Amino acid sequence: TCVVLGQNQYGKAEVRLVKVTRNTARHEIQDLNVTSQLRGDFEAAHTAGDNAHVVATDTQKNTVYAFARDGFATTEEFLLRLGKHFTEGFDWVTGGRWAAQQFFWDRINDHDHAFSRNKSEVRTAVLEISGSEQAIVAGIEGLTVLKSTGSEFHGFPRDKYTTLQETTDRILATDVSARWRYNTVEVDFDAVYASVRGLLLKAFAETHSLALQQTMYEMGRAVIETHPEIDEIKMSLPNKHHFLVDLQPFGQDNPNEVFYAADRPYGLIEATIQRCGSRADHPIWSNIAGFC
Amino acid sequence: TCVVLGQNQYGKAEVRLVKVTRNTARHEIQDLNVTSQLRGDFEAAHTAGDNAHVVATDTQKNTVYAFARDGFATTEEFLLRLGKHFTEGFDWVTGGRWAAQQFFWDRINDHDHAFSRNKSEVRTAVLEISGSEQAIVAGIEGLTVLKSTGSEFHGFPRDKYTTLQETTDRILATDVSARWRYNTVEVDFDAVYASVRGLLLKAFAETHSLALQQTMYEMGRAVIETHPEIDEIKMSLPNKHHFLVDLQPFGQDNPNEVFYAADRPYGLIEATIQRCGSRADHPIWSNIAGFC
Amino acid sequence: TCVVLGQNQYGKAEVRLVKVTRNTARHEIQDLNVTSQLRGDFEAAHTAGDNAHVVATDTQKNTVYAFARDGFATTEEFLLRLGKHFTEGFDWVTGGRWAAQQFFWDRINDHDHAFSRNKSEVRTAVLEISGSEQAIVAGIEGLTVLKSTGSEFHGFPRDKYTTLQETTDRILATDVSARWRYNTVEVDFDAVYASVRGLLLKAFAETHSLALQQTMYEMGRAVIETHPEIDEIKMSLPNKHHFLVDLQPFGQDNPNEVFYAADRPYGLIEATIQRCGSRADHPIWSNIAGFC
Amino acid sequence: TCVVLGQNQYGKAEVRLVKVTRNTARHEIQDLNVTSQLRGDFEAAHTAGDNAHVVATDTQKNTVYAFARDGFATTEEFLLRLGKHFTEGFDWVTGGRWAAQQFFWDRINDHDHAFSRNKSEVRTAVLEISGSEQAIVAGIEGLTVLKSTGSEFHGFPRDKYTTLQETTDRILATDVSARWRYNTVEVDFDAVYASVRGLLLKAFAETHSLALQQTMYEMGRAVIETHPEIDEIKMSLPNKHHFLVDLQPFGQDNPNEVFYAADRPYGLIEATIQRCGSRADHPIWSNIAGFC
Repeated sequence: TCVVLGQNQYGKAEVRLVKVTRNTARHEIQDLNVTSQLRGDFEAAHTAGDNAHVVATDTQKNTVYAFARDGFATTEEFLLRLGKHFTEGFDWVTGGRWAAQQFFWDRINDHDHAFSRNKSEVRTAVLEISGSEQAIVAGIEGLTVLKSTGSEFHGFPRDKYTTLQETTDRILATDVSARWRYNTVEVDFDAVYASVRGLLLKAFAETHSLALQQTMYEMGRAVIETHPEIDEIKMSLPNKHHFLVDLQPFGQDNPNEVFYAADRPYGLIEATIQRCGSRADHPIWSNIAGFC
Repeated sequence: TCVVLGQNQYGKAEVRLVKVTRNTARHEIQDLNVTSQLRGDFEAAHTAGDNAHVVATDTQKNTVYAFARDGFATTEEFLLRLGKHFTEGFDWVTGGRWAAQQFFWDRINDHDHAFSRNKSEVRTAVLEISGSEQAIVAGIEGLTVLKSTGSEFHGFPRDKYTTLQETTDRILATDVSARWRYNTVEVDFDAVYASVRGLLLKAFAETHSLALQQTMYEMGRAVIETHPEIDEIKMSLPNKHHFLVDLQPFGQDNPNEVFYAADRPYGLIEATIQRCGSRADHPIWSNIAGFC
Repeated sequence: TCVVLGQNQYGKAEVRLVKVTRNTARHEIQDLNVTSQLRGDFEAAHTAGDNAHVVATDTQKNTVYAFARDGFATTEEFLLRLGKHFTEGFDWVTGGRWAAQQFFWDRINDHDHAFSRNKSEVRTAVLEISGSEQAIVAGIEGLTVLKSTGSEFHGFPRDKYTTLQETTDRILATDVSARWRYNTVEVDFDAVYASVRGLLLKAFAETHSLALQQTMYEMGRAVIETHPEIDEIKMSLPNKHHFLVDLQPFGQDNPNEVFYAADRPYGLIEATIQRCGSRADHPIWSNIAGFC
Repeated sequence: TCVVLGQNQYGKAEVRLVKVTRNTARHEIQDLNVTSQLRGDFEAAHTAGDNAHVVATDTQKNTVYAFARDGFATTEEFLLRLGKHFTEGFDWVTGGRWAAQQFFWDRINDHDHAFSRNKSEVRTAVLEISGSEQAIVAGIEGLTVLKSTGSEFHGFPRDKYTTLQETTDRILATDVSARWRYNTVEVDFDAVYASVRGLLLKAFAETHSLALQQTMYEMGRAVIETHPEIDEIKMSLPNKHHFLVDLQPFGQDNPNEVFYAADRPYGLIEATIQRCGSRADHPIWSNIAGFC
């Protein structure tokens, strides 16, 4: 039997970094969960256990903290520095994947050095280097939203396994997971993150939803229309079901007030909204959620 | 050998409830995770499988939703109504434990019916009824806070196993878990919750910490001194370590800027702060964290 | 306003320890998650930030690993050594709480030094020292069991909020969480753990269940009747509902075959089975599930 | 600005299914977590809220349970039945992705209808249909393994950020996540699953590891050489670090006995092992870990 090494990558995952900026009395906090993985010629490491090409995962971790000493303006720019370092510093390293989760902190009553975690969303960044190409995908996850009315679902086809009732008034609730790919690295990454977040919240709240597919489409369209530097945005939105409870056996009516919030199962509506004519299949999406 | 049924309680746990208030166009959301457990004469249920006294856990669940239809001003008042219902409605039920987690929602851009989850803290309430006595413990959990300076740890004894270096400047980070026992049910539960939350944050931020014990003591003291309706407050604070990274092997210094945020192990500092002369060990605390 | 420090304890939680025994070619693995907390005179630590009495949590951790170097026959005996060390080594330490989770490993094809995790149960031990008294509570958690028939629930009272249908055939599924208190430290801890585990599984499987209360009672009774060294056993059993799916809308019957395994809500049935005349409320149970 | 709908899929995720086989005294349990997603012409659903093509996610769920009523020989054959149903039954549905997690149960003391969960591994299956082409990827996850010796790491390059010491004796521990793509569906999926699991464990245990890359390569080679029906296998192996504790400050040596099992960070070593001449990149892998 003939065996060959295919797609592979390796490194150090979930390096927890906190960078305190204390040049003045008003401190700043940058809180990251960083993953560094390299791609290139690692044939002999796999087939013979030859580690001559294996930049140690411990070394990748050390590089994260050493680079953090210098500071970094944004999460994306920190990842860009790491990826350029590894691809330019090792002849057999031809690319890789560097990703981070950014955790937000609010000041406690605007104190200089006292903070509380904002857990209501997590920011993400994924950078993939392939030779001279650098591709950045920023994102938001864990942002839970809900409309208590202004959502309908009707006109769907019915087969012998269809029992779902049509409705013109229902709760629509989801966890916004969204990732958007930049077509350039020359981006004001923090300002675009704040803008995209506001656009997604606005389009979710203000669209009269006939389907979560339609809501998601309007969210993506609002992003693409406002940001030339973004080629496409992907969203994965669970439909977190709120079932109207039958109170009639207890002698009561339920005028869209009392709901059971189910855990599982849940709708899972996923879509890509792209600028007309842009690249259909960027390679970064192949590993954006993981290798396997 | 002789065997006997000891302490027992039973019911339905984690009933997820959403109550929408839509009498006007400005909707309100109340989002709870409710547990109902009964105590009393359940001997024959255990020793013989005689279910004559076993009010069904399904029935307790149904009662949660049916009662929710009427509305409720606060989480505590809803639990009080449930506990009164079960203890007065069944002769063999002498008490129980009713608990809820309250999840907070903010409006999206002040919209009437569009909301986003505030995940940065979870409110709790536990009500225990014993005969004619009832006790309420309110609480907060999941609130993560951090001081980037203004924390010291020195003067600790040094035994054969002590290697930690004294310091006058370190990060102090914790997850605030706090539960306080009311001495009366005549409380503005929402206003006291908001007050206690603010007091805990303020005392954490403003105390120059020589020990996490001291910070916690000042937090509890601020609560007790401001709220006559509270007899005691228990806190459990992990010390979520942020280790100063050694960058000297790389030719760099680390002036309290670059930190490794460790997962485990962690310090766990726990204390009770009480009003002088108040009850020493109320029974409600014995099962506040669970039965076993 | 007069404030006083009440019950308090502090230490290092979740110290992950792996002890390899390699005196011979056949290696052994002991895999523990250890928590060490001290009790005594810590007044000045809380009220003034005086750390003269504060044995550092880092020191407690170091003590765990240093003691592990000597080896230990069982988890309980390792906790006993730690607790005796801290209570005898510091005049102001009068007691404390030491706990561990033991994770089980199986050999891979009976190899000397290659193992795979047995994740189907986690063993627990909690030791509390109070002056000269040493109290040990051993336990099992995470053991999920299911009977596909041989379970009934009928004869329960019906109020206006009761809609549950009686049944003579249903699935009974639970997560066994069980903790038993020894009345002596002179115990063959591994052999009793193996016995108790077998007794609980046997009583679950072989009891024709008219109620989860009855099943739980029989499980505890088998333990108490077999083990003179155990005074009492507490169980907390979720009723993990498997709902019989209604397939009649699709033209099909469902003869107890197709089920929906719900996440929440769930029954939560909790009880104590004790040897007649034994102590009613040992203080260790007050903190067995946590401080607050 | 012109906007276009790109890649999209939708359906019902995490349908928890338990199928009891009880036509005779010896009951069998099949315990699945099933996800169904459709692909095809859903343009008007997104751009206009026209649901004429939207087979309801509730309907996909109902189909899971109705089909389960007939029984199914393996998880893969159940997914194949679902995918064939949806792609043939709706003209505008051109394909999709159906996935399942299978949870294993063991008998309690060989009882006919009493079981306990085997939590030590989770089986997975993913089926993708595109037009007339289909592909099945089976897998295993959550299987934790450990070698206490027989692992080395040396010969790696040393840059300015490298501090790791070479070693010839260390612990190697990982969580086996492995997914293999079949080149035909005419197979005994249960027998191949058991075979692959055994081969992976054996190759992990018996390879003298000079690198986790090498161990992973040998595990994949062992699978490819014995299974002509498999074209390729992907693995993602964390290096779950067990650090040799420094006991020298305590006057003790540590001859590879006492280890600290760290949570994060960890090595993450990922590779594909393919049969020579087989398809280099199969589209099923682009979404195998999620959409985004």
